[PDB]
Amino acid sequence: ETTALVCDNGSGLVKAGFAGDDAPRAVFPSIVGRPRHQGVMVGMGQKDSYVGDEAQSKRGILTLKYPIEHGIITNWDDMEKIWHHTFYNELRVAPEEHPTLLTEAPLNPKANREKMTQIMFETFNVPAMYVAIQAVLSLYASGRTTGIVLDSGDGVTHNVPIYEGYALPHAIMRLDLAGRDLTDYLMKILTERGYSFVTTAEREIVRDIKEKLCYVALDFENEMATAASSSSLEKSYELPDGQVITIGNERFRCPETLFQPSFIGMESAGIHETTYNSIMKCDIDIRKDLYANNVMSGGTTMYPGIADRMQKEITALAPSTMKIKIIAPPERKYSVWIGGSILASLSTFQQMWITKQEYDEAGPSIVHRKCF
Amino acid sequence: ETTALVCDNGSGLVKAGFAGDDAPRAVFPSIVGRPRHQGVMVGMGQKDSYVGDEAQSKRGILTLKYPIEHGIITNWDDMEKIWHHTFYNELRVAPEEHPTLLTEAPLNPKANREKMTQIMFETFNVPAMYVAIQAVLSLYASGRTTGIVLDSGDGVTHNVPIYEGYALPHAIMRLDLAGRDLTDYLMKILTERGYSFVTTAEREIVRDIKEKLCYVALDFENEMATAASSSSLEKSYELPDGQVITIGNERFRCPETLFQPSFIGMESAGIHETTYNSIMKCDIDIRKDLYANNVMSGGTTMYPGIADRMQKEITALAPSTMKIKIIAPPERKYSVWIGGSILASLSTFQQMWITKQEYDEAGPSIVHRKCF
Amino acid sequence: ETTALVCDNGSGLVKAGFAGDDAPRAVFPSIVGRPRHQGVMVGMGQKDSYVGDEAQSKRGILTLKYPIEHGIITNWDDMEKIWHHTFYNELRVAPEEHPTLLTEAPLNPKANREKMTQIMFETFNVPAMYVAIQAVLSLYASGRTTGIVLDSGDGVTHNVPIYEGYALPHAIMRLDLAGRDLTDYLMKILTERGYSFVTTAEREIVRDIKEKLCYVALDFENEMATAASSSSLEKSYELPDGQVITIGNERFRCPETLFQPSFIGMESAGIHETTYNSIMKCDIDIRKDLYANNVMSGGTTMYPGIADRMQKEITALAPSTMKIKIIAPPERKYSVWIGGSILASLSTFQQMWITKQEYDEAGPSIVHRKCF
Ligand SMILES: Nc1ncnc2c1ncn2[C@@H]1O[C@H](COP(=O)(O)OP(=O)(O)O)[C@@H](O)[C@H]1O
Ligand SMILES: Nc1ncnc2c1ncn2[C@@H]1O[C@H](COP(=O)(O)OP(=O)(O)O)[C@@H](O)[C@H]1O
Ligand SMILES: Nc1ncnc2c1ncn2[C@@H]1O[C@H](COP(=O)(O)OP(=O)(O)O)[C@@H](O)[C@H]1O
Ligand SMILES: [Mg+2]
Ligand SMILES: [Mg+2]
Ligand SMILES: [Mg+2]
Repeated sequence: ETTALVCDNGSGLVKAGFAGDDAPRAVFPSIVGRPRHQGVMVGMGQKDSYVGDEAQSKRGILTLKYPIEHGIITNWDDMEKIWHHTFYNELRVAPEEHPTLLTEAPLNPKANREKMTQIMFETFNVPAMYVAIQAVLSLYASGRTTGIVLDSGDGVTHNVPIYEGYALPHAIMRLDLAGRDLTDYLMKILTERGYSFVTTAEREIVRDIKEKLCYVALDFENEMATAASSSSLEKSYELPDGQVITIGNERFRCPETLFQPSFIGMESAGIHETTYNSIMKCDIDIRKDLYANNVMSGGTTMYPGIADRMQKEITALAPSTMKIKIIAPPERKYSVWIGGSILASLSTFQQMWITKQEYDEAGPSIVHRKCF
Repeated sequence: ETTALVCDNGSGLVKAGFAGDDAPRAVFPSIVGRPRHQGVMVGMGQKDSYVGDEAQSKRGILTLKYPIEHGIITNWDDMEKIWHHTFYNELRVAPEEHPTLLTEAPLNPKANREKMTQIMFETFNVPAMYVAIQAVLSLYASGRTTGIVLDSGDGVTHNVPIYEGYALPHAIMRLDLAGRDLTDYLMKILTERGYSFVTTAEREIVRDIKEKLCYVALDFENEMATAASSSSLEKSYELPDGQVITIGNERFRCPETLFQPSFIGMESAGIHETTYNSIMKCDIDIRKDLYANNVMSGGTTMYPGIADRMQKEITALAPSTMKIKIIAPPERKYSVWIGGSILASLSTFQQMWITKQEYDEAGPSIVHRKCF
Repeated sequence: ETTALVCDNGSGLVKAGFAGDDAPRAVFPSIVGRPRHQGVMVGMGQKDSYVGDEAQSKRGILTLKYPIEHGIITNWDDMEKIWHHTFYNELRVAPEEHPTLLTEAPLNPKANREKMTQIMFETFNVPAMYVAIQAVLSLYASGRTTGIVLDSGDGVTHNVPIYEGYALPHAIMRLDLAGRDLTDYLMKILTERGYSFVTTAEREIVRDIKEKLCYVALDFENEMATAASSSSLEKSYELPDGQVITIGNERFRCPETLFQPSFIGMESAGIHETTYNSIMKCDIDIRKDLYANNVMSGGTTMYPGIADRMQKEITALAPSTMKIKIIAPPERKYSVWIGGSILASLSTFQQMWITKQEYDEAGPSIVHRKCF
């Protein structure tokens, strides 16, 4: 095929474009927004739903919903709006002409992948499609055939060990804590300095505070003490409406939830201990090359100082007789998409698409025998 | 010592008294009022501020300011008048002798608790003090150690899940909608029957209408349809000056803003979905016992029919396989003060006070290590 | 003496009682749990650690730890709590007074048996004690002196060939796969139907889903084809909180990990191949009588159909010329404790105890010369 789509149908943000390009043609919020107020002006574009950057622009009059929660599509009537928008509004393709790579977290419900397959063949009529694991696509962007990938988006953090191009599915870890839970935790702790952000539209203002100002502190208890001898670690943000909020230790106490999940009251290992536990579930001879090829992917891996702390923490867990290396590239915000754009372009991948002809003789249950 | 004080300095109404008493010694509006008109009579007790029942009595010539908004003290020089009035006028104590239990809503600004601590030790010179969460105190009055507490006052509604004595602070919810927002909404919908209530003194008249006549409809659309075949659900109230107002569906459409916050334009879950979401944020093993111990507290829970509406709605959200029970005691107007009167009286609590000697070696920051 | 104790301190279930009783006096989870949330109800039985049925009862607010992993005591400070609980809280004996039969898996670390001896003689001051192999104790409960015991608990599966009362230790097999690995795989594969169990208390919900509903298929690929023409093999289970989960092929696909360990990603023989390998490591004359006397033991041997799958699988490996019989008593859940109660009650065993004198002249190293 000349061109195929790769759609990274992520939680919170969707990345889309053509296989063989080096970056997404489109990136926009994975949001559908609906009016919450009385419409009074006739003779106007009174539209019953907005999606992506349209919903983000009009958000003061909208309730904003994400159809994807924790990497699982929880609203299919609105996920069809996000895929319709993706194909017809800023890729501006005919889906009937282009096969599509699609993207999923490990350990998802099987019904998610089946219903994602059924919609692509029966609503969008694609020639062929395939659903790929986000952490396998991250090694394609990095150019590896071995590494443990820590992929962390808006809804899920997951670890996938790979060695010599074989995955270890018994050692895959999933953690329902990534960018949305950090945004919600920042809304919670910003209340303690006096700022109430409570609506779905204000949740997007706090996501921008988090992205602009938050960081991961190399030693948290020393940083907490450094912020008690105050004013040096503080920054300020200017809200829509032009009011300013000053922000202090909540600037690094927020991303620490990744390393201390008990801040959001959940009982789990932190992301450093989840990467270590996943390496220690692997066969002993591969562990040396996994510690040396520790790949980071996805937007929740974009905090300043997170790779320095991930190296510090895996180095304290692992035996000191060997070298941990953290491979967090500057474009890792898109490595799942870039690696899907590599996979969908390979000549040896063109045999692996599920085709329309192969779906309509096997039903949506085809997707489990033909995809990892 | 034989007595501590306990003060529930809530929005709208202060409750004050001695630890181990059965009910508050003093209960009065959390109001300061100042003359809005020209004094002309020389040779009189002409006075620059009135507080509590003196403000409420003289209100026809006053502008009334509540110094607490949404559970946050917004006017500290008037809050010092309210604590001065509390201690010296109708408790008629000397704060220098009595340690005082104070009370706060969850998810408050930290500056509120610090400045309240500072006033208690540096302005009122108390021997010791503590700040307790209003919903944690409500279980002591109820005699539970497990339950989800809906507390709803004049300024704030909040849900605190507790199991076997442990709070789950991830599952705590705060909603900035309670009895003041329902008074302001009743003022607004009374305009549509042709009564204009607009001054701060008239807000008290509409608060008295809300207290005497309003109730929660068990099924709102059936009660709207009932009141449209009118005159059966209508009641009358006699204003000061003796003019009678007749009031109809606005009588139950006011309390319905607790279940439908969109009536006052705010995008949030009603008190039933806020309680159910707080139970569902808790660990799966405790939910069965939170549903059976759903405790209601504060004056905004005093409406006729709210326990029945709230049981009906949590029963519709919960799985049909188990028994929701709602514990709305008749003294729940005071269950925060009654609970604080138990707590301050316990022998095993006497280690927990912040003492003056421990404050003046740690500053007002002490209240974040000794209090929840 | 009148009575010894016998304590089968297994992984995740501790069985305890007196020699000559017909069944364990006490059975409880081999668990210690500590609070993970914040204590707010002052003046109550708040406590820093719960053990056994207290921990299993309060588990919604606790993180639950097992101090035995794969038959090895990994946390001695919490194993001392379990032995203290066993003796004082529901045997309610004086350990100073009764000699104790303890129990162990074969091919354990020698430090496990030494430290277990040292704790018994110095923390619990016992008169005398012994450590017996769980599989040898399973033959006493069966009335045999020859058989091969397949014992499978929570932590470890092991085969021990015995002929005319002599063990063949070169033919002993150990397999660090049993009931916990099956629970942890059921948590993994329930995720693919959309139920996410992840906390240490949700591991106890998935353990009951496994115990109530899981079973062993006689022909796995035929049962998989039977569950694909669905609904006949599905069952439903009600969780705490009253939600119901339906479960289908994951019902028999969980126990198949015993026959296909590659499901949990480990390279090993199944329990049938391990039993056949253990028989084939024995001398050629004894094999006829081992095939006729396969003894099932421990709780992971309790699935419906496991004895029929096991007899079908050993019959396919063994020569067709001779009788495979598998002996699977309904009391096999306790046969290690039952046969420990027999051993501890024999008049000929009363000279085989390690005594306090014989320990305190030889150190904890005494246990290697006097036990198996
Ligand atoms: N510079 C940044 N710092 C912190 N967080 C970021 C940054 N950029 C993006 N994010 C967060 O990454 C999350 C989603 O990124 P992405 O990797 O696209 O996830 P998904 O694949 O689920 O769409 C968002 O919640 C966003 O807040
Ligand atoms: N019988 C009643 N019916 C309806 N509302 C009431 C009743 N009694 C009191 N209220 C309302 O309760 C609110 C405050 O009660 P309270 O629980 O003391 O709150 P706070 O703790 O904020 O002072 C007031 O706004 C008042 O209007
Ligand atoms: N009826 C049953 N079906 C399946 N598994 C069971 C059943 N009863 C108990 N088990 C499992 O047996 C395991 C432990 O049993 P037990 O033989 O006491 O082991 P241990 O000796 O290690 O305590 C537990 O993991 C439990 O889940
Ligand atoms: Mg992603
Ligand atoms: Mg109150
Ligand atoms: Mg056992």
